[PDB]
Order: sequence, then C-alpha cells, then structure tokens
Amino acid sequence: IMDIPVKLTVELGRTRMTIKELLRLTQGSVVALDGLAGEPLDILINGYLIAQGEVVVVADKYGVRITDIITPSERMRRLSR
Amino acid sequence: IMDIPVKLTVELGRTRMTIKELLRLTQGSVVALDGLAGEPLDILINGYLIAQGEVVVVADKYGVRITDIITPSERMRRLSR
Amino acid sequence: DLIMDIPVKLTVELGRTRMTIKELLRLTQGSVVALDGLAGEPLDILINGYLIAQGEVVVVADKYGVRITDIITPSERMRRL
Amino acid sequence: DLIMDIPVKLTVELGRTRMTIKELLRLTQGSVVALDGLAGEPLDILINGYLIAQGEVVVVADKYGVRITDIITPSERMRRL
Amino acid sequence: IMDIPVKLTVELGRTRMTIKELLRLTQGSVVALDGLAGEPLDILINGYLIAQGEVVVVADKYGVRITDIITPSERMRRLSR
Amino acid sequence: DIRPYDPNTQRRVVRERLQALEIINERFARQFRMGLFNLLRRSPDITVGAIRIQPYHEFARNLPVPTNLNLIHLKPLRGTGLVVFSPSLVFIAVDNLFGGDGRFPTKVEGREFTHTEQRVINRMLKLALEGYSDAWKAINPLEVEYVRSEMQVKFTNITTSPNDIVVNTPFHVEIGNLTGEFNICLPFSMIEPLRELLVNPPLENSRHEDQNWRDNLVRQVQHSELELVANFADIPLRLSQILKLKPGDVLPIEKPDRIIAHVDGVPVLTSQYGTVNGQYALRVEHLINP
Amino acid sequence: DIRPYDPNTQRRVVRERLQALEIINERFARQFRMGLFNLLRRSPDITVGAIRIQPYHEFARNLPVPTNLNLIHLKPLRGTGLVVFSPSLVFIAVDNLFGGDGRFPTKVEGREFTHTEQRVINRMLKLALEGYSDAWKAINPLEVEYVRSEMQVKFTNITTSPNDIVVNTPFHVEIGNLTGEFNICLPFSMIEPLRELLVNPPLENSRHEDQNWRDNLVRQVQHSELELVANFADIPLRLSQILKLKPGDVLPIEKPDRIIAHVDGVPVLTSQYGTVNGQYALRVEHLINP
Amino acid sequence: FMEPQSAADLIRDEHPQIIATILVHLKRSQAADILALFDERLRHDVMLRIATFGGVQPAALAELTEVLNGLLDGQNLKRSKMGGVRTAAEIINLMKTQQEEAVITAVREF
Repeated sequence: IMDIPVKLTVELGRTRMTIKELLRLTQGSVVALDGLAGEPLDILINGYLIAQGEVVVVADKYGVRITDIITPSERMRRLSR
Repeated sequence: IMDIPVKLTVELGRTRMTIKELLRLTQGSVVALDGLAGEPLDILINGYLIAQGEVVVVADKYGVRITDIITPSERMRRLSR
Repeated sequence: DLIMDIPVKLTVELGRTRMTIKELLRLTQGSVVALDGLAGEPLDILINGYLIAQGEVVVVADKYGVRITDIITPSERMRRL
Repeated sequence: DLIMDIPVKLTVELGRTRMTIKELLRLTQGSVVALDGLAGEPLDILINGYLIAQGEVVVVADKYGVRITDIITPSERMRRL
Repeated sequence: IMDIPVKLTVELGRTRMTIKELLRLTQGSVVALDGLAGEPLDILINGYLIAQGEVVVVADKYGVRITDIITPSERMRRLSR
Repeated sequence: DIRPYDPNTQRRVVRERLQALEIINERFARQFRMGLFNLLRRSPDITVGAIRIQPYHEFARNLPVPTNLNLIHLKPLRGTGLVVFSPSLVFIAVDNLFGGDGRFPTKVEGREFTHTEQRVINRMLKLALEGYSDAWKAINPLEVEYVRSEMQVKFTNITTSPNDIVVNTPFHVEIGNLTGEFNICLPFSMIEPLRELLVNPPLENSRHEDQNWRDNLVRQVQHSELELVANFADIPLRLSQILKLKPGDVLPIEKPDRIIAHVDGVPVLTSQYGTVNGQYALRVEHLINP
Repeated sequence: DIRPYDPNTQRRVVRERLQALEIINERFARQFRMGLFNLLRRSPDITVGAIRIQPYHEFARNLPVPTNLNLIHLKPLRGTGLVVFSPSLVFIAVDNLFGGDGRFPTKVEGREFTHTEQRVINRMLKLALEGYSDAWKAINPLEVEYVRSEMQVKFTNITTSPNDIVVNTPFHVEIGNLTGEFNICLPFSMIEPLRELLVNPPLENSRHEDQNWRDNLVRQVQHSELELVANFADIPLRLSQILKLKPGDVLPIEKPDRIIAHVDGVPVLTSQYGTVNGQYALRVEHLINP
Repeated sequence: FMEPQSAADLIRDEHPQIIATILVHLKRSQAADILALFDERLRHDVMLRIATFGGVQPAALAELTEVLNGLLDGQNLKRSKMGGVRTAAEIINLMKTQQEEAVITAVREF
C-alpha cells in the first residue's frame, strides 16, 4: 500500500545487567547475553521485533533466514524478563 | 503534439560526499561513484531521469541503447539514497 | 572598421519561467502564466541569444520605448551565467 | 568601444536569379534552374543579408567553406543593387 | 494568379560565429559553414527558404535541381540552431 | 584536406546497418527459394549479398544491359521500388521451364525479353513479390503491387536525381551449375520513415507492448521542465548604433500587441502580457500549433 | 584494480542459486524422459546440467549452427522463452522414428530442418512444453504456448540487448549409444518477479498458509514507528552565501501553501500546517499514493 | 510418376532415413535413377539405411505422406516428352547438304 523503506535490524540477544560490569568493561572483558547459542535471532522493524530466524552466512555475508513470525504471547513472554 | 527540442543527457552515476575530498581533489585523485560497473546509465530529459540504458560505442562515438523505462518505485528508491 | 553597419537584430525578453510538459500541454484559452520577472524590474535585452543590456519600458509621448538602464559588464555576464 | 563579443550570422550564396510566379509554379520535382552567376565565380559572403566579401567555394574536411578574395570595397556596391 | 517577379536565391549554408574571426578575416582565412558537403543547398524566395535541392553545373553555369520542398518541422529545426 | 570543392562530387557518407532489412532479406530469400523450387521443380540456393547503400547512378552504372527492371509499389510508403532480374537468371529460368535441362552453356549476347520471356519474368516476379511481402509482414505489413517492366536503367529513373542515395540488395541464385543474380532496389527515402525499425530488430513481443512503451514514455517525459522565453519586442539596429550605444538611450519600438512565447527559439504560444502578484505574466491566447 | 573502464566490458556479476528452478528442471527432465519413451518407444536418460546464468550473447555464441530455436510464451509473465533442440538430438529422434535403429554413426554436416523434421520437432516440443508446464505447476502454474521456430540465433534475439543476463539450463539425453543435448533459455527478467520463490524451495504446506503468513506479517509490521519530516520551505542558495551567512539574516521564501510530509525523503502526504496545543501540527489533505 | 532429377533435388536435403523411407515406396527404377543422381556419400548412406531398415512408425509415415501431399499439391507436373531425338535427325534429313553437314559437324564437336 505504502512504499516506505524501514531500517530492519537483527538482534543477537538481550542482557539485563547493572552498570557494575559496565564500568568494569574493557577490551577482553567477557559478557554473557540472555539468549543461549542456537535459538533464532530476533528480527526487528524500526526496532520493533516481529520475527525470529536463524543466522546463515552467504557469500561471506551475514544473513538471516526467517524461521517464524512471533505471537503476542511469546512476545510478552520475552518482554517480561 | 508539440515539436519542442529538449536537451537529453546521460548520467553515469551518483556520488554523495562531503566537500572534504572535494577540496582535496587534484589531477589523479581517485573518486568512486554510487553506481557499480555494469548497471544501465541513466537517461535524463532536461535533467529529468526517465530511462535506464546500456552504454555502447558506435563509429567511435558514445551511444546508449535504452534498455527500459523507469517506474516511480525505482525512481524514488534511487532518490532516497 | 568595415563592420560599422552590419545589420544586427536586437530582442528584449519579457521573462523566463520553470515549467514542465504536463502544464505546458494543459495550457488553455485565457490561461495566465507568470514569469520570473517582477513588475517594474527592467527587462533583459538580447542579441543573437546573449546579454547586451538591461532596459526598462518608458512612456515616450504616447510611444512606449525601451530606455537602457545599464550596459552589460563581464562580471554581470558571469553572475547571470 | 569594444563591445565586441557579439555573435553574428554568416551566410554564403551560390547564386541568384529573377523569375516570375508562372515559372515558380511550373517548377516541379527534379526541376533544375540555372543561376545567373557563371560557374567558377566567387560566391557572395553575406552578413544578415549584407555583403562584405566575395569568395570561391572550397571543402575543408567534408565541411563547406569559402576562399575569400575581395572584402571591403564599396566601389561596386552601386552596381549590385 | 499574380504575375510578379521575385528574386529567388540559393544559399550554400549557414554559419554562427562571433566577430572575433570576422575581424581576423583576411584573404586566405579559412571559414567553415554549418552545412556539411553533400546536403542539398537551400532555395529561398525573396530570402524565404522554401526548398532544398542539389547543385549541378550545366553549360558551365551554376544550377540547382530542386530535390524536395521543405516542411515546417524541418524548417524550424534548421532555424533553432 | 584543403581541396577546392567541385560539383558532382557526391561524397554522400551515410553509414548505417539495417539488421531488420537483413532479416527481411533472409526471410524473402527462403520464400523465393521455395517458390523457385515450386515453379522450376528444381531446388535453388540463394545467397544474400551485402546490402549496398550507394547512389542511384552508381547502382545503375553496374547494371548489365539489357536487363529486366520491374517497378513495384511499397504501399503505404510514398514512392516506388525496383526488382532487377538479370539476363542470366531469366535465361536459366526459361531454359529449365521450356524443356532445357540447363546443361548447355548459357549464351547471353544481349537482347530484349520476348512476350513468353516477359510472362516467365511476370511469374517469377509475382512469386518474389509474394515472398517479399511475407518476409516483411513479420516486421511491417505492406502491400506490394507490380507497376510495369523496363529494359534500360534510363526507362526507370527510380530516384529524383541520380545522386540520390538508394539501397540495393543482391541475391546470387545457384541451380546445379547455372548461376544467376537478382537484386532489390529501394530508395533510401522509402525506408527513412522506418529507419529506426530497420536499424535494430531487438523486439519480438511487441503488439501492445509497443503501446505500453509509448504510454510510459509520454507519461515519464511529461515531468521535464522547459525554457520559456517571451520576446517582448524586436528592434533592428546597426553595429554603429550598438558601439555608440550608451545607457539611458530610448529605442523606438512598434507596439507588441501579441507576445510570442518560444523555447530555444521555437515558438510555443501567442499571448497577452500583464502584471499579476507583482510579476510579469502571460495570458495565453493560442498555442503554436500547425 | 585501477584500470580504465571500456565499453562492452559486461562484467555482470549476478550470482544466485535457484533451487526451485533446479527442482522444476528435474521434474521436467523426468516428464520429458517418460514422454520420449512414449514417443520413440525407447528409454532415454536425461542429465540436467548446471544452470548457466550468463549473458545472452555468450549463451548464443556457443550454440551450434544451424539449430532448432523454439519461441515459447511463459504466461502470465511478460516476455518469451526459448527451447533449443540440437541437430544431434533432432537427427537421433528422426532416425529412431523413421525406421533407423540408430546404430549408424550420426552424420551432422549442418542443414536446415525439413517439413517432416519440423513436424518431428513440433511433436517433441509439444511433449517438452507439456512436461515443463507440469513441472512448474507444482510451484507456480503457468501456461506455455508455442510461438515459432528459427534456425539462427539472430532470428530470435530473445533479449533487448545481447548483454542482457539470461538463464540457460542444459540437458544431456542418452539413448543407447547416441548422445544429444537440448536447452531451456529463459531471460532473467522472466523470473525477476519470482526470484524470491526460485531461490529457495523450503515450503510444501503453503496454499492458505502463505495467506496466514502474509496476514501475520502485515499485522506485526503495523507496530513499527517511522520518521515523519515535514519540509516547511525550500530556499536555493549559493556556497558563498552559506559561508558569509550570519545569524539574523532573513531568507526570502515562496509561501508554502502545502507541506510535504516525507520519511527518509520518501513523500508520504500533502497537508496544511497550523498550531494546536502549542505545537506545530499538520492537517492531512492527501497521502502520497500513485 | 515424376522426373527422377527433380525428385533428387527434392529429397537431397531430407533426412537420410527419410530418403530411405521415400525410396522404399517408389518403383524401383525411379529409386535407382534418383540414387544415380545423389553424390557418393549420401547415396552410400541411404543404401546402407535401406539395407538396415527397421520400420517406420505409422504416425510418422502419415505425417511424411501429408507433407509430401502438400508439397506436391501443385497442379500437375506431366513434363511433356513430345519432341527430341528422332525429331532432330529427320529435321536434318531435310536440310541442304552443306547446312546439314555443318550441323552434324557441330553436333560431333559438342
């Protein structure tokens, strides 16, 4: 209907942490994200998550094959964490 | 309907750049355009892009064989860049 | 020297405007098109398509004529270029 | 005064003739009319319809031109009227 | 209908040039015309171009065999140059 | 390159490559080959030679005398074309048709075509015209009509002038050991309206696609600005007046009731002048339209 | 890498992998194998070669002369495709069909296809097009219609330009000891609308599931904010004016009656401007909709 | 029923198996005459195919027959044999001695 472009982004995972480790951060500091290795990365539209999909490398370029679209239940399940 | 002459021009490509390199320009300075090598050059009517076509050389003269006429979607896609 | 007579053709232009083919073909009877020249702005004078002077319409004994407000100068040629 | 950058129109006339409406109408496709000037005569170089020079025809890299032999004298200007 | 004579003339070609080369002209100065060698010369009636025709020499006299009559489109195409 | 120009130096350099004309030539060659097989009951092979875009006089000067020259009508194109049937070709055709196996050497001494030879020429010409119309129909449908036949190039005078540029297409026909030629001569003025189509063939899905292309073309060029220049007045002066001209001089002028609006000199409309919003404006009375 | 660019250097690097095209090719190959068994009463085996996404000129330059080139219509896709039947394949087919057991060596010297050979080509082409339509129906239903046949690559000119990128799919058919080839040539423009479907096949339960996916997609993307920028006015200046420009300077501007609201430059709507609640507001008159 | 030379012209471009199929159907004299007109290689190939004929499909034969019917649909061939030898000679028998001796000398030369 409309021909507007959007900045789609792919998010690897989340991290809830106080700024203790933030100020302690340095080159080489280990950080752990909320998402474990294997689950689909999150496809966000203008920063609004709409999908989940698996990461692939094509022609030495990052890409994501969208596996599924999210549901409100899983959405708010992710949010309330 | 009308028999008016117009100045049709052919544009090789675009370039968005601040005048840093513009003032740094000199004979031999390398410049890169927006268009990669291979895509059709742009046919403009009084500076109004209307077409895309491939470049050929005929009788040691530049010429363009018009491949296709543009669409509003591709037009604004080019503009919003 | 021998060029003292050389019948020349002097023309004055009323104004110029930026307008496209749509409205151009959509001109109808009695339709009014404006020009970039302000009312009271002295009109341009051209010879074979180049600047020669700027002159203004003056009432001269019921005979409208053009009175030369000024002669062109190379600076002004470049500025209007 | 050196207001002298003005461009001028130059023409070359191969020949002239005086001939009437009946012969005009009788002229048809492929009709040939002889010129008053005898072959080999220097052509007339006019400026806006004004003659200053006489010269023969010549071709310069497939381009037309004239080799001028007499330019300035009004002494015979009484004759050509 | 009318029995009036007219001065029909034949024009070899055109030349748009500023008076630089005009004042630089001398016996032997090369001049180039707008028309290339081969195209029909222009048949003008009282200075009104009406036809185009090829140049021939008959009985060591210049003549023109009228090839075609001009059209308004080609006429104004010639003029707007 | 500084040489004195002389008349009758028809250095007419008009170089093009009519691929569509070439394809029509090949299709007509195949059609003529099958027609010749149908008529002569023998299989010819036809080689289409290079297209010679040459002056009419130069084309005619190489034509053998006597020869068959068939005037044809390329409707709706204004003008006439020519089909050149060579004496060797007509001789071979008549020989094959009337009992001769063609093994005998071809003896062309130069003579007119008899009524029987004329009818044989008529039949082969009808077949050639039908094949040529069939070949052309793929690009542009047209009607071809026989006009008459001539024996001398002076009888035809296909062009307005002998120096007029003309298109010639030769075809070399071989049957067994007997060789002949036949040519198609069309004035360049015949194809000048269709020059754009004849230069390039690179379109095959174009019946309504051409209309769509043209509609897109017009609707996309309708967004291009122009340069309206309205010549308010026209004063003729002399160069002495120009040189001595000083500011404050008033130049007499006839009163312009109508202002011509032109672009690049090209008149666009006729209008009246006035002032609105504080700017000069033109109220259009009539657009320039022939 | 600093080399002067020159024309006719069609370094067109457009690399993809059309898995769905590959699967359609395999299904069509099986259908053509069974059809060839039905017709020739002999069992062929068909090997689908790698898909060559190559320029049209490069594809044509490798085509043997003469060869069968069959123009086909890929409805409703705009444009035409090609089926290439090789002389060896047509020779083998005719040999098997008309009494020859094919044990004789294949003698292809180069000649046009006769009317009987044309009929044989027509039959094998009908079987091929039916099998190809059957193969495609699994992914997208298409109607295939025969257009005509040609012997020369210049007769076809499948693309607008020879440098246009085209898809070719070869198939090597073996029957006993006799080998032949046949190709499917479809312009990349044919499949550009369906490029997304042809790249990946990974869907089998999708008739209303596609509609459900699209509805979910739209209802989920409807929650994404945008960047409305309303260009109030437009003043053209020069760089000298920009450099010398100082605060308090007033810049003349034509009065904007309509404000264009755009995002990332992309015009969204036309509106009037005003003030409400103490903030600038836009009352929309017309959204930007072609 | 038609002239072997024109038949050879017609069938020379046809497929060698097609040539064999057509040559099977005709009267043997016509086939031999046509084969006498083809070059050595094509004649040998067509003869070998005739020897190793395996059987034409009926639909293929029907299509070949209808193609030949369309090609030969031209009204009548009937190349009139009237005249030739035994005409020329008795014509010459009527000549003056000098004329006919020049005639026979030219014929011997040719």
